[PDB]
Amino acid sequence: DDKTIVRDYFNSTGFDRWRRIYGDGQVNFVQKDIRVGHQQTVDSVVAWLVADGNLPGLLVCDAGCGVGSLSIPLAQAGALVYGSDISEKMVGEAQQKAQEVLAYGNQPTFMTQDLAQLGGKYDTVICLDVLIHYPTEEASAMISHLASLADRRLILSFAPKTLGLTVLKKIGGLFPGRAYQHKEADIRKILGDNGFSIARTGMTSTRFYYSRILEAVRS
Amino acid sequence: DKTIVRDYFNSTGFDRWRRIYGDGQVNFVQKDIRVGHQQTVDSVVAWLVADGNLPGLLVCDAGCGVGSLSIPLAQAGALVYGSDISEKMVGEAQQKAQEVLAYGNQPTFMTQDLAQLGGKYDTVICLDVLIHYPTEEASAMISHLASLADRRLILSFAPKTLGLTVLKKIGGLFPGTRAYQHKEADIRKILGDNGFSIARTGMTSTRFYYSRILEAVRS
Ligand SMILES: Nc1ncnc2c1ncn2[C@@H]1O[C@H](CSCC[C@H](N)C(=O)O)[C@@H](O)[C@H]1O
Ligand SMILES: Nc1ncnc2c1ncn2[C@@H]1O[C@H](CSCC[C@H](N)C(=O)O)[C@@H](O)[C@H]1O
Repeated sequence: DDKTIVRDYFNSTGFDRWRRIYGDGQVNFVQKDIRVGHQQTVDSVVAWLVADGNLPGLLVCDAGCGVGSLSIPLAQAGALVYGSDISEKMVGEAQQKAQEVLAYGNQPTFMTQDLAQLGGKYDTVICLDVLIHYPTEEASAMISHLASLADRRLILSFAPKTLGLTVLKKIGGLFPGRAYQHKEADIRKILGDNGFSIARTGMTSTRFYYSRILEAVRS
Repeated sequence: DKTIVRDYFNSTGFDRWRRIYGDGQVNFVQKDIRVGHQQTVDSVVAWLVADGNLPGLLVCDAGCGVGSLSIPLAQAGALVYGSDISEKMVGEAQQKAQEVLAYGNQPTFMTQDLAQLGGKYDTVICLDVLIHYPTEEASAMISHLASLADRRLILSFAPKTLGLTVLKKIGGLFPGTRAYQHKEADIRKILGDNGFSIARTGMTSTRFYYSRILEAVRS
């Protein structure tokens, strides 16, 4: 049920709002802060993979790729990127953005797909800022499936805390009549049960954006 | 450092690299390097062409060699000022430009150490030059080039990459290349310190040629 709700959102009001944030057009201070925060997360992950030295020719799965904010710079650096997203609107935008940026050079292959139904095998599987849309119990099933696609590495980002959303939930009960945080201990446990140990980690914190980043490597 | 590099490109380096950057017959290694370098040049020309404002664009080509980049930029209408520390390279660039461009739009070539260049340009470009200098001096060079760029600084460099790692490992297995690789994190930091952020990037990878390309724009 959650999948349909998230999908419909990113195919409608969510598409327009987030394509503007992930884009380069004029935005208000709230959206700008979130753009900056998200850009930091993307940049951090690209930096990790570039630093390793083996990114050119590296098989990468970008699960829940959105408008290709991560797919595109990875491809620019020589990666072989397979991007997928549950939202056809997001996928279409990613394809158009990649064609505008990369023309006919090294570029991702994009596909509309629920990550839970994703197949194939990759050196590195990446899932950024997607898990926030699902409760912990559903996140475990998602992480476990992604881990099954990862020959060596799984990178995830999640919010340990969602202030604004938490505030909204608590305020909601105060009148007649969402987002999900994940505990790092819970995420690390799920990764461990799938045979992964934690390598590098990172953290992005701005005014309205908070993302914990974990690099997990197969033992 | 620069004296060694200048003397090389005024003697044996001139003879060898003029041939590589030319169209004549070469060995399999130099051929691969020719192809890789051509891809780098083509990618940069493609970037500037894509912007749609190349005609009349004031461009500095620092370390221009035989004008492999300067000439096609001038062909597309750019106002190109090319310079190189080697007068032999400059002389060859001028001869090549006169041969193919006649009296039409063409670069102005000058013999000069890029660290001593003056003027102000919309876009400053330095391709495949930083490989001849250690990170310390490379940093000083980047800072100087940035001071000449009103808007944009484009750099290419050999990064830490697996292809080059393999070659160095094999080399260490026998008793016994003056080519400096640079970490992308170091380059990005230097550019950031000079008030520049990264826009487009690219990566040329052949058998023996590896060139990371960064487009940096003034914030
Ligand atoms: N079950 C699922 N399978 C694949 N993608 C999903 C998904 N649930 C949500 N998504 C997608 O996850 C995206 C979150 S926005 C994050 C986009 C991208 N990872 C980035 O960081 O730039 C949305 O585009 C949404 O459509
Ligand atoms: N300090 C310096 N200032 C200006 N040019 C330099 C320099 N040190 C080396 N060079 C020049 O940098 C060139 C590197 S070969 C690269 C040439 C050109 N950028 C191209 O990609 O086609 C050589 O011609 C060499 O003479």
